[PDB]
Amino acid sequence: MQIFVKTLTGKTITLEVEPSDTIENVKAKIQDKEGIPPDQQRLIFAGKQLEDGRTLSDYNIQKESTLHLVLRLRG
Amino acid sequence: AKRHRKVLRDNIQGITKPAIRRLARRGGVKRISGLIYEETRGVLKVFLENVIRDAVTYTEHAKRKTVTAMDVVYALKRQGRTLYGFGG
Amino acid sequence: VLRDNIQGITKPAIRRLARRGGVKRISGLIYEETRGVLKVFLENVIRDAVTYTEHAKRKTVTAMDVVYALKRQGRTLYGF
Amino acid sequence: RAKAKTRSSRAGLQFPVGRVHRLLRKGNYAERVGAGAPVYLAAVLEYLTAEILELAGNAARDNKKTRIIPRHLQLAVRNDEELNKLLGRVTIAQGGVLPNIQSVLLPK
Amino acid sequence: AKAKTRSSRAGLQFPVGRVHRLLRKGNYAERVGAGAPVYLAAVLEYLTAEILELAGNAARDNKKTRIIPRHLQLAVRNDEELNKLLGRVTIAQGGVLPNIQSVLLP
Amino acid sequence: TRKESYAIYVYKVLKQVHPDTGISSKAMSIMNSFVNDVFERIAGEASRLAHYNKRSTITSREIQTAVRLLLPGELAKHAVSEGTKAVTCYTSA
Amino acid sequence: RKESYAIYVYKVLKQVHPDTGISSKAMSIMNSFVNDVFERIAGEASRLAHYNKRSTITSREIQTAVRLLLPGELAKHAVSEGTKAVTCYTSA
Amino acid sequence: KPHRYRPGTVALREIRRYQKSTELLIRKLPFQRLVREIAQDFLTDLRFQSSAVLALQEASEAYLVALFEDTNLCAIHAKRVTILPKDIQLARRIRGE
Amino acid sequence: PHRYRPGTVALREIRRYQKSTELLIRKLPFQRLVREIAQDFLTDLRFQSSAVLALQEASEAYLVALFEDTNLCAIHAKRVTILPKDIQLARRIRGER
Amino acid sequence: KLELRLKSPVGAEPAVYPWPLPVYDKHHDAAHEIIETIRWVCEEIPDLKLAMENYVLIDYDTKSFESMQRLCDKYNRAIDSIHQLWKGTTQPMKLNTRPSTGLLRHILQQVYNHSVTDPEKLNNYEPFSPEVYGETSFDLVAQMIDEIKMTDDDLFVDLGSGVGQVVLQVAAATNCKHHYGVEKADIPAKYAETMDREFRKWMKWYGKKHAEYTLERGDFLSEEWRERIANTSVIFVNNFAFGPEVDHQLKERFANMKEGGRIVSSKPFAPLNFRINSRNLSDIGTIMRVVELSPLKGSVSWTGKPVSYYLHTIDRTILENYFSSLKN
DNA sequence: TCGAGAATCCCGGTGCCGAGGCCGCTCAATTGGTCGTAGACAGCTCTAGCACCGCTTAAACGCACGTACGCGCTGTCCCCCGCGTTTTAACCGCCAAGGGGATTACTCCCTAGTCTCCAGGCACGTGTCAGATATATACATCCGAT
DNA sequence: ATCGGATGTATATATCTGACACGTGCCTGGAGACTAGGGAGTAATCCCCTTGGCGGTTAAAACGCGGGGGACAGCGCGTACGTGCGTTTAAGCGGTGCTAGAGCTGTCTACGACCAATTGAGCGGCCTCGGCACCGGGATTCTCGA
Ligand SMILES: C[S@@+](CC[C@H](N)C(=O)[O-])C[C@H]1O[C@@H](n2cnc3c(N)ncnc32)[C@H](O)[C@@H]1O
Repeated sequence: MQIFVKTLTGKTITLEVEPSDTIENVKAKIQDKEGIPPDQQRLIFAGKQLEDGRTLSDYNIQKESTLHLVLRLRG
Repeated sequence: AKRHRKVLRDNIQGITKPAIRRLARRGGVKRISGLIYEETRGVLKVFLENVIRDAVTYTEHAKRKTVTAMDVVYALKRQGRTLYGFGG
Repeated sequence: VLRDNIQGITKPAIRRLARRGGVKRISGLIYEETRGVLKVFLENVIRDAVTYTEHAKRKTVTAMDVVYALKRQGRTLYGF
Repeated sequence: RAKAKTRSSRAGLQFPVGRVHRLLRKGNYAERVGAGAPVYLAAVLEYLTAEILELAGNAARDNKKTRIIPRHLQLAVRNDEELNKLLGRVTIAQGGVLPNIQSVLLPK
Repeated sequence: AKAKTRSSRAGLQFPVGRVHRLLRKGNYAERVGAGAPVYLAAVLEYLTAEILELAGNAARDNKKTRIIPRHLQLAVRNDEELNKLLGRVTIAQGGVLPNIQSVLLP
Repeated sequence: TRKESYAIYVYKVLKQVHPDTGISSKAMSIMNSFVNDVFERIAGEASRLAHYNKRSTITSREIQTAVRLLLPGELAKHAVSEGTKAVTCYTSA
Repeated sequence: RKESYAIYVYKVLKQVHPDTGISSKAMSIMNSFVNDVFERIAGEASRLAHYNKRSTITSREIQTAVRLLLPGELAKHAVSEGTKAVTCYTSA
Repeated sequence: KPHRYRPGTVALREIRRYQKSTELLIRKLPFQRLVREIAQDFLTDLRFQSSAVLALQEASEAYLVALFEDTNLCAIHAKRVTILPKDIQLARRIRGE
Repeated sequence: PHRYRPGTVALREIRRYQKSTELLIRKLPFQRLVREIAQDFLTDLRFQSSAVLALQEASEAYLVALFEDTNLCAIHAKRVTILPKDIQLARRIRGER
Repeated sequence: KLELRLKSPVGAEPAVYPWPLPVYDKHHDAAHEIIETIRWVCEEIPDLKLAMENYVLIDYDTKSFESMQRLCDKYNRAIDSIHQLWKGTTQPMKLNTRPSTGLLRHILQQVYNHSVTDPEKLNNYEPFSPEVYGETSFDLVAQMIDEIKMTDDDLFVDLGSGVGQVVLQVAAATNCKHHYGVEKADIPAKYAETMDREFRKWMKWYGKKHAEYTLERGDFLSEEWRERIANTSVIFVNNFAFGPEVDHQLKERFANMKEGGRIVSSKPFAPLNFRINSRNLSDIGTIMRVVELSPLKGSVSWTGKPVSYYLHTIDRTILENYFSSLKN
């Protein structure tokens, strides 16, 4: 299924995913599409950030959701 | 009271005009034209700032507040013009 | 045995060397003073090179000795 | 025993820290070389070589070529003025000079 | 045996052991050799005698007996073979050589 | 025998600042002498700097005092603002 | 309790001009000059000790460094006094 | 009838009169106030033990004298007698700054 | 035929030799000069070739800087060409004589 | 032992003056202060200047007690007469009006002369250390206010308030919600505790409402102040002698700020010509723009030569543009 | 070429403070022993510096010829020196406070040194492609001419 | 300012090559854990040295007025040097052939770090006195109007 990730610049990116994929695979797909390294990505939805070891199904995310992406520095 | 550290400002005029003329007569010129008396002040300010900005670092490294004469001798040794007669 | 080889640094080569620096007309007396300056500089560099390569008791002036002899005078040379 | 992990990776550097340590000990610069020093020394050397190589690659890309040849290094060192006073007494081999003609010698 | 300093076997005047204690604890090498600080004291004594002879020679010619630093200044720069050792040294209380150019004379 | 160099580290740091431009051999020798010369000058200044205060351990402060003396008045700020970021991440690990 | 080179310079003065003394500020100048020449010669012998993979400054490296630092005239007299000093120190 | 020299011969008295002597030339206390004003930067107040101030005066006087003795050569080379700003700016560029 | 004005082939040689980076002095005269000047010291030297090339690069980078300085010192006299009393001024201001 | 009791224009809290005046430098007197207050309150409302022009002028007698006594005794009956006029058919001045620039400068100078007693003691510190003290003038802070237009939803935090005239000028200039100033060493903070009280009393005396502020004492490298730095709009630091050690830690703690924030400093955090590539992502310079202010005179009070001030901004779109244009 | 007058070296008298020398006295130089190892010396393989020879030709040489510039002269004006008079702050001597520079003692944690383990980096092959050379060509530049 | 001829410079493709990116085996220098001895850190105390202020004396800075020597522009001439051309010479590339000498390895005699015992060479404090700065008074030297 398609979901959207809304960044700050006005651009909306749409990825095709399944609810059972891990977040690492989502970050890898975004890295494939836009070239942004996975370590810099901090995804936020409904005031709660997502953890590396959990999945989209753990947070009750659904079809046609809108996610917010912010950029953070490297370490 | 008033502010701390009564500030010294606009003090390049200490190297006055006949003093620069005397310094010229050491070198072996005859007539000094009417426009050396700014360029000599510029060159002197550049040289004193370029020595003091090394002496202050050499005296920061020991964490003391007195710029001692050994620090001026070392900072002049690092630039190229060494200086005898002061213990270094 | 070789002698009188300062005439190898010929006239148009010294003109080319002056051309690289940004001059226009070379007058007719530079072709002696430039040979003099070159002889003084090469003597003052090789007199620091041969001592360095004599200290190791070998008889070849290798390139590292020339790099050290230029590092002592003030113009250090990279690329080696 | 733990897993062997090199000291260059612990600080986020790229130049070898241990090589700089073995050079500061054997070079007789002091009696004892502190452990906090050669990380800092490797970091300063790595910053200086990045600042030269960025301008060198920029001058190489400007002149329609992809290999950096030493003429590009000469055209990148002398043209900037903040890097001139550190290299103020070097003659880079195969160098050449900046393109420069004075104002008087041009024809009227 | 009787204590006898190392200067007396050298036939020198500068001390020998001070140069040894400076060359070891100045970190110029790891192991400082035996025959070297004698040679170093020798070259140092010859250099300071070569300066002080010209210093006193230009000190007696000016009708004084205390070597004032101006005599040292007029003794280094008037020579030619020592001008390339102190060639970038500014001796304090020094002054310049007496020099007027050839065009300025009336 | 095998001789030491600084080659493959310079080639590694080139790829992080440009994607696909490699250096020729005689430029590699030039950078290999340049890093050696800057390291020689910095250590040779910090040696005499740790000698005028009667200490004997060239610590992580002597390099920070010598770098603000050797390099000019613009590169010094970036040199120390990278050196502190190196040492602080070295300790906390 | 700081050191100086005062008393030995005062000793070597009497072997040339036996009726003249030197002032204080000239003594400090000679004290700095001997210090600077010793600093330069040992600093050149150190860097000559690393271009040959050795580690002992013996009595040859000082001679090869003195033939480089001093100019073309004084070097002959310096080496012809130094080798006499070491061949006198050996036979004792 | 009031006695007056030719303009251009008091200078060739002052040349010998200042080359013979060896006193300090620039006035002391304005120079000390200048060298305290240059180090008025770096915020932390400094102290300037007086032997360092006199050492700095000897060094900052022995740098202008060589500059004028070189710019005299640069001014004589242009078939003139006096000096002028475009000779100091030539000597400082040829010297290597 | 066609003949250029005097003073225009030089201002093309300026660009043609500043754009390039080759060596200028021919090799086998320079190597014979170095081998002949080294006969005054210790006898029967050998001169490994990379030292000769390094020495040539140094000997070019000396004269290019000397000519680029003496051109400034000759432009200062409101002349265009150079002359022996400009090299013998620049080499004295630089501090080698 | 007598006083020189004045009267305030609006409200009733008369400030007092003991007669042996506090000594100043060789040309500054408290008579200048009292005459300057009288001149500024005459410039405030013109009816008092109309009562001031007749029977007396601005000139004085400085050593005598009775002349300044007559100054106060005429000024007090003038204020009481316009109090009687103010209870007639006219309505008073509106209390919620912020003052102008000159009245603010005079009030700040008055509080700084009255509060601290021996200002030579401020130079007692540790050499070449973070503990060093250097004051910023009134004029550059006024240009700082008039440069960035701060709105009703901002927070002004002053890292290193010093004695704390900076937060006073900010709280009297704009109209934000709250303000903060934090400092470590106790010797300026003990003067700051009296600076607060004297500023509140004098801005009550002139009848000028300000913003809110709390001159707090703490240490901003502990974990308490990290979330409070990262929740704030505009930050005023003065780090000309902080060195590189705490500078990197401020570089780390600035990274969690919001969008549209601003940071000013006497030393630039990110350089002016900062290019961006695939190596220096770890620095904070990749996500901020810098711009140099106007190098005007009278800037600091440790030298006379002017220094720049490098207004920053947080703008996370440069990283987005670079990561979009990596693939082209 | 000679007189008037300002400057400068010279000669003798006078007081002063910075060198020469002498004396406690302490800590760095000197003697006399070990013991570990850097380096003098021998002996070996083999890189590369040297001398020579031939062929192609790019470049060093001699020369005619025309011209832009080096150079000397004259003339103008402008600006910088000499000197007298009037401010001003430099310098010397004295008095007084206190802060920082040097010092001593006493801990303690960073760092040389040793042994053990192993992967980071270097030499070697091997492919393969960035540009060096070559050729055809459009646009800019210099030079006569209008 | 406007225009054509002629020459050079840069811009657009084709092949072909040797120098560069890269993978593999492997050795030794880097890393990990542990222990011992001292250099650096920190606190307390003395006391010398830097700043601050004042008051008197007066050298030297500040300012203005002639006026003469020199900066600077214009002009005219005569050599010296740029530019091109025909004749000429070593520069350079390759190829062969030789061997002195760079460089590595194996010993091991001699040479210098290190430490306890000993003491005199050399450093600070304190004195005495004369070389030397100062002053004033003529004797000689230099400059400038006639
Ligand atoms: C340059 S002053 C700024 C004073 C005032 N805000 C201004 O701009 O004029 C820096 C101030 O920061 C304070 N400060 C320095 N280091 C600090 C620290 N580590 N923690 C808290 N305050 C500190 C000092 O007390 C000092 O007053």
